[PDB]
Amino acid sequence: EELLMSLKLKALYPLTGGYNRHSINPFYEELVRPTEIKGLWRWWNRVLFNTLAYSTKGKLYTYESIDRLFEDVFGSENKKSAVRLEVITDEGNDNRFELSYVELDKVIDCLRNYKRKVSLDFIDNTLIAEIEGSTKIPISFKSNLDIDKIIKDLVHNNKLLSFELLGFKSVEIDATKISDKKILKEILRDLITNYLEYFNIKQEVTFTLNIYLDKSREHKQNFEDKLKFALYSLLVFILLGGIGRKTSRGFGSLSIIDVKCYDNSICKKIEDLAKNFLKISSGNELKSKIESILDCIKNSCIDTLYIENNILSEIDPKKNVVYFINSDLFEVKRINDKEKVLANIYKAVSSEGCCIKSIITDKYVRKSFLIAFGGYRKVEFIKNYLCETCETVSSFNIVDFLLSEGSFMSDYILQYEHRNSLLRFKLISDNSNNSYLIGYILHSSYFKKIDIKYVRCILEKLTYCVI
Amino acid sequence: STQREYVFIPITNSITIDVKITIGGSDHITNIDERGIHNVLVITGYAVDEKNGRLVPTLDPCDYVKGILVAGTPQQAQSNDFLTLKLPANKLYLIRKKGNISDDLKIYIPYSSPDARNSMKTKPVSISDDTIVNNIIKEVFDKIYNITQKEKVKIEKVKEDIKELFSYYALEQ
Amino acid sequence: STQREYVFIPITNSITIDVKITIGGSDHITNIDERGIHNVLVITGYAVDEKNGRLVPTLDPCDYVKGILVAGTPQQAQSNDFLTLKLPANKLYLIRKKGNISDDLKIYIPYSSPDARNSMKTKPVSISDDTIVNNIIKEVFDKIYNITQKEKVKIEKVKEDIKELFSYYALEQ
Amino acid sequence: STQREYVFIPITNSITIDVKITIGGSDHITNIDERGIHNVLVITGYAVDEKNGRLVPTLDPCDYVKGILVAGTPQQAQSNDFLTLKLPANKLYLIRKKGNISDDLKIYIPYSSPDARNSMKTKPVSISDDTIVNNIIKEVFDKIYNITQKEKVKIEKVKEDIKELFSYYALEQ
Amino acid sequence: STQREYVFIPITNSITIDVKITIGGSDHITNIDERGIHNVLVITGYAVDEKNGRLVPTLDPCDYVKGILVAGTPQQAQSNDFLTLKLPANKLYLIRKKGNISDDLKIYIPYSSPDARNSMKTKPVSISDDTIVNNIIKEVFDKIYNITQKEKVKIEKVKEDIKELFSYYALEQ
Amino acid sequence: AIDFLVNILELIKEKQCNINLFSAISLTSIVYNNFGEFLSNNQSYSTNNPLLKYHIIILNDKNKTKDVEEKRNIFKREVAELISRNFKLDGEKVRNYFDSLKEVLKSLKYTIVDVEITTRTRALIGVSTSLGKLIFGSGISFDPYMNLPYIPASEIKGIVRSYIEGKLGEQEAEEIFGNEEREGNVNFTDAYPTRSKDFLFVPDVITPHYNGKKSEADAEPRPVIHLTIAPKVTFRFLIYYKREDVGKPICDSMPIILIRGLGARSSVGYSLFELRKIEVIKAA
Repeated sequence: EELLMSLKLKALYPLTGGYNRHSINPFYEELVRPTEIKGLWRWWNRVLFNTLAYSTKGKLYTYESIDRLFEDVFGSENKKSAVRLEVITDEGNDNRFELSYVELDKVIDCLRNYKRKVSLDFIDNTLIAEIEGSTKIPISFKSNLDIDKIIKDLVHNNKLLSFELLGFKSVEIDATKISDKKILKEILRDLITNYLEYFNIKQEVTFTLNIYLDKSREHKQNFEDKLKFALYSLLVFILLGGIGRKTSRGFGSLSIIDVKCYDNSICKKIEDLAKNFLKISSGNELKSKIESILDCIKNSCIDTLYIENNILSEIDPKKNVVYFINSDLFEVKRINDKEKVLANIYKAVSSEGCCIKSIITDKYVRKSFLIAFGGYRKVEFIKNYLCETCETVSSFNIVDFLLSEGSFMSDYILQYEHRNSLLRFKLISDNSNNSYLIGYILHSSYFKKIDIKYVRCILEKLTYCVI
Repeated sequence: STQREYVFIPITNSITIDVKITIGGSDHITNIDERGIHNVLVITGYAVDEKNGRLVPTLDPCDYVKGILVAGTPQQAQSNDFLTLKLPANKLYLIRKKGNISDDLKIYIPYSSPDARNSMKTKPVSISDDTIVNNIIKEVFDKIYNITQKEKVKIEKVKEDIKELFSYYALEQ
Repeated sequence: STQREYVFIPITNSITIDVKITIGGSDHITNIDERGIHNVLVITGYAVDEKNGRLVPTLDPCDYVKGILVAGTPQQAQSNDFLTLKLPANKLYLIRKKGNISDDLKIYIPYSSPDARNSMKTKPVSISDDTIVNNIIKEVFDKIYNITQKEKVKIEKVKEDIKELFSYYALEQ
Repeated sequence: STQREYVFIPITNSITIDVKITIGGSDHITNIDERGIHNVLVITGYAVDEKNGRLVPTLDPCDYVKGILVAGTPQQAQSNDFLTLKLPANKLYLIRKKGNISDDLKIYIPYSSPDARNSMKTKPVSISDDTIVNNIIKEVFDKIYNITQKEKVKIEKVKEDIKELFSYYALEQ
Repeated sequence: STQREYVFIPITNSITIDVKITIGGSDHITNIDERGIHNVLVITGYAVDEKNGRLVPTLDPCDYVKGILVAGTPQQAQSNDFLTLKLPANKLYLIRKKGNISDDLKIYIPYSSPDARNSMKTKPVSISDDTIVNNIIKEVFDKIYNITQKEKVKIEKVKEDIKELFSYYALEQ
Repeated sequence: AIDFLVNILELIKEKQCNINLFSAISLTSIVYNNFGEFLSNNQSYSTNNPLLKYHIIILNDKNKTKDVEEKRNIFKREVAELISRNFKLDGEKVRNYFDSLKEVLKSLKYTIVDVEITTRTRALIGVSTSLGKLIFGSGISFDPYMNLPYIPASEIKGIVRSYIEGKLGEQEAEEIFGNEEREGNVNFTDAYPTRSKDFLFVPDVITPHYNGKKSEADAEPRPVIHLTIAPKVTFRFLIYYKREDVGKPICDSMPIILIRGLGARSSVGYSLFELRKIEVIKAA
């Protein structure tokens, strides 16, 4: 085993998490999880492979088949991975979260024999334990967590961060039977810690991702072109996605800083496409480079040399959903400052978001556009815009939808809580104090067939309005 | 410049004659909108001097009382014993906010001085005794709210949830 | 049709006079109701030539300027420097749309010519330094909508969201 | 350095002749590599009519028109009815960029009257009717390249890439 | 670039006159940062001396020397009989890795004669005899690092962990 | 007796590091797997058992079942945190064990190599072994009589041999580690932790979304709380042998094989170690 490559990267406002959905816990701090990098690499590899296999053959393969194919580099239950990931960072020493003291002996007395809610809130750098039963108390505390006002108002202004905070700030407490004080101290300190750790949100997180290669898995039949496709998908991932949660909304976005390689015979073109991003002049140049690298997979002097194997399996479009890149819905815009961008992305994906009530300007139509794209919505007509066989005014026709009759795609689009957002957003930079939002829309294998540049009009109206 | 007026809501029988703002000017910050009761004010840290119902300043961050908010100065022959103050009109610790604020108002508080005569013992006594929930229909909102009993059929809710909505701390001297 | 035209909003000292008819009746499309500017008509593929204030056509959709709608006429001694066009009522590009419009458009934009000798470069210019924006209200947001402070109290929301939403690019010459 | 010209690729006839110097220094921005058409440029916001169709400024960001580039002056019976401008060459939305640039190229893009008489119309349009291809690929490329029809053994590829790589919006009025 | 000085940690007085620029720059590699020593370099196949004490090449992979890694030169009187070398900053065996080294390095380890006269009979020896620890503490960590007895008071932990962290194989011949 | 059970978390937190962690977790698992029953007015009515805290809190009212399930998820996380903070490492018994064992081996005329290694990343040794398996699903290789996690000598020998036959062929290995016709010439002891920084165990999670899935229409995260070995924990083991030959291949093998994994999930950088110290005591 020896080093394959090493990618000095950088994450922008990442929201990681382990065993407690925060990036910090009483025992260690973990900003970048190599497990998440591996998983997102594999997911982007499947997306990219379906992109290629649908361009060149108009066919789509199940995820199980694709990673069964890539077993010889990514590994499975039958074979150990050949790529060993790493994540190194500054301050990789002891950096846990300690809550030295918290003065809450009073709110306890306010919670005697009362069935009452206890909400938390930062109120002008002072946190308040707002008891819903008409009470507020300025709790005091000390912690090695130095939360700056920048982070506090980043969470307050971003209407999506303030939404995923509804589950780290509030505890219902029933002391009506009886309640000791030493037990409410424990409950409230748990609440305080779950709230405080939510604000460990760093920025400019910079980490060196190493890749080691199992030499013993040398070229058996197609190891080399598989591994090369895998490195290309690693590039695609680093360029379109991010680590952590809410990467479909800009957070955790990644940015190349330096890519030193150590085996050119595997990595030459990869390092080249990487170093092309070390400095980007302006918007459309970056757009051109994104397109050049998206289609270097499809139409350059090498595209594939292994799809001619029958390990794969075609999707059953009545059963399966698969994502893939369209390589034409990739509007880019420069932003000049990143926090307000993230604060505004909520306007671009909210039903009553003032940046969408301007682009579509219709009820029951924004709703359909946001139920089809934009991840799982909570639906309370509209499906008339979501049929398979019915009036196509705005083409949001799902493959196997049928009126007043549920099928697999029907439940999946309306009631399936874990459904990524096709409309995604990326914030990149190139070490020269310039940054370009990248908006795009992955193509799902449940869209019958969409009107591409109509949705592209929508997308560019978004990326121009969302700034 | 513009004013408001906090009207107590204890269980006592002392609502009809303490003020002279039966209409306000033309509005009501606290208003019912057939969903329930909305936008009532909580003043914590101040216990109730029950007789001549007014709030005594306490240091306890845990002593709270509930009431409505309107605009005025009471009785036209008062404000020699109150606490009137002007504020950003957002330091209001309101609940059930189903309205709006003029971004700036002044508030008179019905205030009773401490009168340090002994150790104090405030007592949480949630409002009850539905004879009181009916005389706070008679004496309170049949007069303060010329909209009460004349617009909604939903008086039963604005009489039954009152048990939950309001409370106070009686010191009981 | 209802004839109109377009004005920009930079930090620039060039916003003196570019219109004769300001009302043309009692209708505008960029109406205001306690939410700041509505129906901001956005154009892209252009920049501003703020010194000699005019919109210079470059050919990159990264560049753009966002101004408002004025229903009238720019000195009628134009077309030596402007662009006129009628639209089918949704070839526009709004910000915080209010509703449907009157099927007809006529907008004149302050335009400039290339003078292509210098390698002109576009740069982002954000509305900042709310002192100059106080002057902006004093010069380009008092007389055009004088109904403000006579129908709207929210003369603060306007400067806040001008600070936030109105941004543009320039030529740096 | 030298100056380029931008030539639209529409369906119908506005294409009599638009070149005088089609040699440049050594070769043009657009090129062929027996793989496709590189350095294709697309213009947004400006549409093109089929009757004397030069790029006319519309108001929609979603309105776009494509076309390629060659270095030289158009037929020198002209140069009062286009857009002549030097852009820093990082300001053009190219398609399939092959290589480098040369620091503020100059462009010739044709211009047409805004047509302030009638409302703008627009319907998307791409190429079809293969003789359209077999005409445009020789009325220009042969007029452009000295190596076309010299190494041309990929003509089927380099036309079925035009099949999709070009599109625009015709007014059709 | 950043040329490094590997000053191994022996028990004799060979760390007095060996360097010219012991200052380096803003970054060393071996650290003392409120946790103990960091990024200590371990080498194998080499055994120090103690009379003109430097590394002599040997091929027993059980021989090994540890030391510090700081930016410097070999006194400019040597590097004619030393080991200068350039490593890609991942083929260096750093015990107690804190961060990452800077993608390439220039190391000067003292490389004495192979001693073809005698025979190699390497003998393992560690660091003890607390005064032999403290004197080289005053000689190395006080000089190279502005940290010690200026940034730290608790370097007694360093005293008690150098006597075990560092060791080597030597000859005493 | 059930009273040993409903009072076992108190025991973990008060008897910390002096309780039998194997039996402790085994008995805790009974509470964990009968949570809904141990909460129905069977908290032993004490005040320092974590079990009535799950009677103060309300997480749902439209479902007692969901109430119990969310409380149980919280309780699993809290058990992980309890074990990790309370069960610390006291490595004096291990230092004595290894010193005495090394003296025994010096008597038997072996040549001992005492190796000290340090965890750099949260390690996972024995992830399929039973410890916390009945709560977490994962486990740690735990010696219930030293009351510690340990690295088996078989695992270390297998990894060293895999490397040696990697870079010296499949024959010099069998020359050193023997085969079905010769005994090996190198002996390995288990490795035990002798000194940590703050913690010995540490909670962690793993949340497969797509592993073993067909499409996006069946994707779902399933988060797996478990325990790992904290960073900066120092293990030590011995290596003894009678011939002087095998001293050479093991020495140079030690620093190299450690920087790459020594446990589970090395592929995503978990069981990465660090040669802290090596030392060779020759006998005769």
